[PDB]
Amino acid sequence: AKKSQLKKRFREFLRQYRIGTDRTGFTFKYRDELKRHYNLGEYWIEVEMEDLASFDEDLADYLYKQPTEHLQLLEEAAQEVADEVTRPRPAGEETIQEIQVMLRSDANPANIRSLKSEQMSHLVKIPGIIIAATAVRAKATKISIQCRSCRNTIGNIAVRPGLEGYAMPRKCNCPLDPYFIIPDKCKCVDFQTLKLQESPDAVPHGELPRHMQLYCDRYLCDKVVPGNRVTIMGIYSIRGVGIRSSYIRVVGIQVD
Amino acid sequence: MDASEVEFLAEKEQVTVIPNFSLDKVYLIGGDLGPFNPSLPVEVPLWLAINLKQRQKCRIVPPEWMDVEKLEAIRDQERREETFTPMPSPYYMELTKLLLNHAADNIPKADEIRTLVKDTWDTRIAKLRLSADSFVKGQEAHAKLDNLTLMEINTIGTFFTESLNHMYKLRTSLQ
Amino acid sequence: WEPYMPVEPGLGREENFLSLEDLLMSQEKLPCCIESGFPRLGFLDKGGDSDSIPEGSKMELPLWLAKGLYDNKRRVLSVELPKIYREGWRTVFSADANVVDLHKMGPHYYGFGSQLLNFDSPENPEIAKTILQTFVGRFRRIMDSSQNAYNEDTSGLVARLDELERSLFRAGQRGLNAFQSWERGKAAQITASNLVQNYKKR
Amino acid sequence: LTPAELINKLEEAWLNEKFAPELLESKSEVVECVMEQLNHMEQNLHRAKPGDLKISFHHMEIERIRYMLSSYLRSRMLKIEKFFPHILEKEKSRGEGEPPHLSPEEFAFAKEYMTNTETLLKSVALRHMPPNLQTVDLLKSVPKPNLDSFVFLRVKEEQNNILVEPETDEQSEYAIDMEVGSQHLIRYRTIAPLVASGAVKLI
Amino acid sequence: PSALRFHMSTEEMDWFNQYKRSLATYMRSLGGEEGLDITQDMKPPKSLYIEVRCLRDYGEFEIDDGTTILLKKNSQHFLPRWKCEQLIRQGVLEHVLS
Amino acid sequence: FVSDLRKEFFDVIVTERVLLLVAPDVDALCACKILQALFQCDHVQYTLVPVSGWQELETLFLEHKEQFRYFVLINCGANIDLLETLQPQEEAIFYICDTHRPIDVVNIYNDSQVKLLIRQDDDLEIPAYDDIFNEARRREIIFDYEQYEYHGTSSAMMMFELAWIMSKDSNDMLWWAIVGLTDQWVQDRITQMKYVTDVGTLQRHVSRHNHRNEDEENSLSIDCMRIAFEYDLRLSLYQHWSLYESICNSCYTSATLKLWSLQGQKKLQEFLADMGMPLKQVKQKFNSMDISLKENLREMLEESANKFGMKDVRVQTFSVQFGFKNKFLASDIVFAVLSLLENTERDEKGTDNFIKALDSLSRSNLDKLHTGLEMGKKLLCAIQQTVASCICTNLILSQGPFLYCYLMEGTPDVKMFSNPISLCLLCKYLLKSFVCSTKNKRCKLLPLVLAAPLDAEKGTVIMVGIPPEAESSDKKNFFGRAFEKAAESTSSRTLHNHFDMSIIELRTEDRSKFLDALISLLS
Ligand SMILES: [Zn+2]
Repeated sequence: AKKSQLKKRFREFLRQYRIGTDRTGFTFKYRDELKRHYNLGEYWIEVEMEDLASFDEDLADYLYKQPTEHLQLLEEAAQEVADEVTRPRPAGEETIQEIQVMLRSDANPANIRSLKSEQMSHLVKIPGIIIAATAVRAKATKISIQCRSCRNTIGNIAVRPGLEGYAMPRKCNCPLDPYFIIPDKCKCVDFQTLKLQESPDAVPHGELPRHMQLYCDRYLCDKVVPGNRVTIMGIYSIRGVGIRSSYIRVVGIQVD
Repeated sequence: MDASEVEFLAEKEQVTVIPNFSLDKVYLIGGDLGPFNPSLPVEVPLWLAINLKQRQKCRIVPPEWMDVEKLEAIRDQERREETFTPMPSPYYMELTKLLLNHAADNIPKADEIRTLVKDTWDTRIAKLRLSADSFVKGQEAHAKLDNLTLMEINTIGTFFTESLNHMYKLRTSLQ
Repeated sequence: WEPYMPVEPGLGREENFLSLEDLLMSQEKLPCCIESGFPRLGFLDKGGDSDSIPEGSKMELPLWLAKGLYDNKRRVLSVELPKIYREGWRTVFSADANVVDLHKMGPHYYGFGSQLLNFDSPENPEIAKTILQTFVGRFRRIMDSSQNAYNEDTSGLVARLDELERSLFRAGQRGLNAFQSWERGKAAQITASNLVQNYKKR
Repeated sequence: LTPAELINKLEEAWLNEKFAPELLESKSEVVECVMEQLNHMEQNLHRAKPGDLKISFHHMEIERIRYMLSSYLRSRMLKIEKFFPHILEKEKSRGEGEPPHLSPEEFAFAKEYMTNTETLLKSVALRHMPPNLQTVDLLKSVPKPNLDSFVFLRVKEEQNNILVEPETDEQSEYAIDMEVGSQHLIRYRTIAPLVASGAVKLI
Repeated sequence: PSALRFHMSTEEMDWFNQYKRSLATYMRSLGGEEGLDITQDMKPPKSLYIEVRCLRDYGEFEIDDGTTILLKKNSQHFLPRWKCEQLIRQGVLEHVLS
Repeated sequence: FVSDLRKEFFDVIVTERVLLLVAPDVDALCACKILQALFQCDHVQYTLVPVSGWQELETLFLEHKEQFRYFVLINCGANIDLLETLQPQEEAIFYICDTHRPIDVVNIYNDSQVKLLIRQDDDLEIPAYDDIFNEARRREIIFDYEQYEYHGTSSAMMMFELAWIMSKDSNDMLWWAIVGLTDQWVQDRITQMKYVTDVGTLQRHVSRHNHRNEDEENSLSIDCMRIAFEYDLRLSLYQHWSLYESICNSCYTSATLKLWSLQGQKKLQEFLADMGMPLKQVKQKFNSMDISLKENLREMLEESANKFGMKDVRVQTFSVQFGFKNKFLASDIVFAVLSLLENTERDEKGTDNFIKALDSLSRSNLDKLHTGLEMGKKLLCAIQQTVASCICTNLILSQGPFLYCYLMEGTPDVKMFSNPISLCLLCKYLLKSFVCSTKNKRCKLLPLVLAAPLDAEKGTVIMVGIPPEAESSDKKNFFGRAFEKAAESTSSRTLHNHFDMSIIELRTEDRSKFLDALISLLS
């Protein structure tokens, strides 16, 4: 499939990107950073967007327009590269941890009032000021279900990231809907929701500022407190007749 | 021992150059320099090769081990054995860095060579870290570090030895 | 090539006569009891009205004085262990050694703990074991923090480390920066020493 | 002995001196031979006609060897300065048949350094001290080499039945058979005679 | 320099002078004629001539040829390495790399 | 007049101590870089010292008149009699490689110290030796020979030729030669035909070096310099900031569309609409625009420019790509180096300004290059605002045959134009914009004389003048001679420190009489 080719291209980007000139020397930037972060205990990296464009313009162009699948492939590639760089791990740490990839770019920021409906499921960069936050709750990623009658088990079910659930099966494969989630067989991550307010100068005359709901996950939680000026990079998505609430899956924060 | 001194010990290996100037035999304190005939190979120490290339007076011939297939075989062998493995040269990292930085238009496929050497280096460094951790955890008094180059030792030295000294002092105090 | 080379402190039960750090470690006070009174020395105790310190009083004498006046006969002075080295804190250390703050517990933990072995006690075989196991348990995190930290503020990583561990952190950080500067081709510059630049700052 | 072997011996002495906790045996013969060769090569280079590339080659080689010699001598000087009293005391009780550890110039330098330190300390402080406390024994104040430090080594001549941690039976394996060309990590006290006899190289 | 000397005691100055004399005697004792100066050559050598740039005015610096060089700030000379290493280490010159 | 360079120039100074004197200009810096590369390759000692004006040149020669014998001068000291001013000795030999074509006659007819490296195959009308040196005919020849101050061939090209003869030529030297040629083009010191000929020559050299072959340039690693020929647009720094700002702040587009006026802005919006690019993408940074919009940008821009009266929107230039991300054009390097040379915030340590400008040209100081690029963007914006302000408020008065404009002290960004090159760039841009804007046919063929408050304390104003604009100008300027004659007639206090006689200083008090005398003389 094309997914394997895209994953291989992302792995090649991670393993082969270098910075510097032959007059001084060359240093691999993302492989070294991945090794250092994984050894330190922080499982994340900050991948710029101009670097990916310079390596492969098509790959960067597929991240500015279909961020979901391409970001998932990039995270899997980062996990594989991090696993191969630190292959002989000490006893007890054989299992490889999952890596979270954060994005950054130097583009001119947009406005909250400029977000049209055409730019849905696209990477956006909007500034603002945080005015609210919520308690750090839990969000599941891997779940296992079990039948109530015949106690059949279907494990390792994956749940999509963001404010999206998982429709449970009806047929038992034992009445209708016999499946319940096993409590202890669930892997969870951190989870927080913020509220971004339009900048005090971009607000037009004689009008109250507008707001926008944000979503933060894993290492992005507990990074911004109310009253901070931030620049947010995230995926515009949806959570009256046909009206749907829209939020922003945050994949990068630059506190000012 | 800083990395510059480890490079200083790696600037005495033998490499083949093809000069353009003409010169007769030179009697150096460490050996006899072969007759310099244009378009004729003459083996020289690595420092001389680097100086000649920087002064535009030669054309460095890549070493034998600097091939994609051989390096892939070495990398696959390294990622297979638990302990360290013999290397094509005792100064592979310094040789690779110097040759690929100072003469890359002569060496073909430099990028893949630099990408494979880095993988081998990363695997060996991870093995060394495991060795250090196991040494300290088990409170041992001896370790067999075979086939380990000087730069990889320099990476973690002056930290391993001092930690071991302090551990020994704290280990025999009641005696 | 480090120009200034001060005398290294001596780890274990023996100090160095010319070591400055060992000259400050012994200054730390240790609980003591005056087994035989010190006549004409009562002026040391401001609260005491008599000119002579009475027999049986308890004072927190410095470590050097306790070492000097100590005798196995225990007829001039007796030594009580500090709180950090008794069983209550030893069990906590045995629980997990990476969570404690060995900079507030004592700036010199290993050195003072080893110096405590000079005074005879029935708990020395346990104090030595506790110190050794603490070092063994805290080594790995120090190594990982020192090696894998490039161009980052290290004040957050050395805020819970005593002086020996801080020296090990400096060694690891200088062993990493040398290699990183070599790979980037900045190790081929003839540069002035840090002392010369610091003098120029003045 | 070809000059190349002399250079190799100089390099080995340099590396062995760098990693040793104590002051190793003097090698003044190699120093003198290298110095003589450099002195001759200076004039040999001076005579040559200007504009020749052989001038560059020989000058580079001379600069490449002088650094190694200077580094070796500097390491010896630093070790002498750090442990002058014990070194002098060992030199006083030197027995015939045992190789010397100090060249005569180094011995004179150590004497002068000790005299300077003693005179300065005496005049500055000891004169005004109480009469009872005016003698300081430098043999019990200046630190001593730590012969228990761990070192890296490469074996040249095979050695069998080497005892690791001879004073304790806690170690599971106490016997090590060193082969030829292998490298080990072990304390300096255990393998000091091997380094002294040239059977083991510290790298 | 006078700045460092101003903070030194007289006995310390005498000790410094005696140490300097002993060091010079040891240097001369090494080998024939003038001895090998251990203080110089403190880094592995890589090339004969190095590009340097002044950082302050230092009058004129003379070479063995009998000709001085006017050391003015922001000036560059392509001098040999063995004549400038001490000046670089003191802080009067700066090594310029390509 | 030196005919051979492998034997009469290099071999003479191989085993001596050279002293390089380099004038502050990008072409001179490129020539200096090539000369330094050759000297370091051949183990030749040298001393490099910055020289700014005639007085500094004389003082620096006096400082080192004894320590050195062989002297090399780049882009300075060729239009005047150096022997008379310096008073040298027989041993001293002066090698001169300067672009000024009105060479001094005395230096031309001399074999003692002045060995001119200037090529003899250039368009130079040498007067007869007997007529000058052997009487009214001599004065006639003098006036017919030194009338103008047109520049000549690039020094960097001569240095690259010298390196090529010795076979010690690399891509780094070819790039510096290209940068020198493009610097000459940007300052508008050479005609278009000469620029095209030089571009053809450098294209031949590039084709020689970059000998592309299958599996030889594919296995060839990245991070090796790869210069290529490109027929690119006429926009400034358009690959670093947004396309919109590049269009609004250039010289061809701003002048052609009259962007200083609102109707110009409307025409610009119509142009962008005709191209077919959203206003959002155009205002974003060039490195973040959509890929689809950048596919055939050159062709669509050329077509939509042709519709809107813009013809010469494509020029011939070169590029360079030494690695994954680094990629520049010659004009970008020219602007960055020029900005680093002339800085007002870094007015302190002017010698350090020269040092930074020289260091920025090496592939190991890219950060200084990026700061130079930012400073160039700011300079372009400032000159555009100043030109718009001058044109809109009608501060240009046709005082006789020549136009006169004076910058007020309170005018923003006036300290930037105290520097010579910035003042010249402002003068050319303002003249072109005014010619495009005005409707008077007579006024379209008139010169411009701009001024600026050089120093407030001493009441000195810097003055400059450029030849009248024409479709195919000869780049010949007579303003230096006229300025000198008017200064003598009025007994004015003027200084000619700069190597270009067209730029002189002048007191505030002597301004009016000097201007009136110049009007009378040019009448
Ligand atoms: Zn069921």
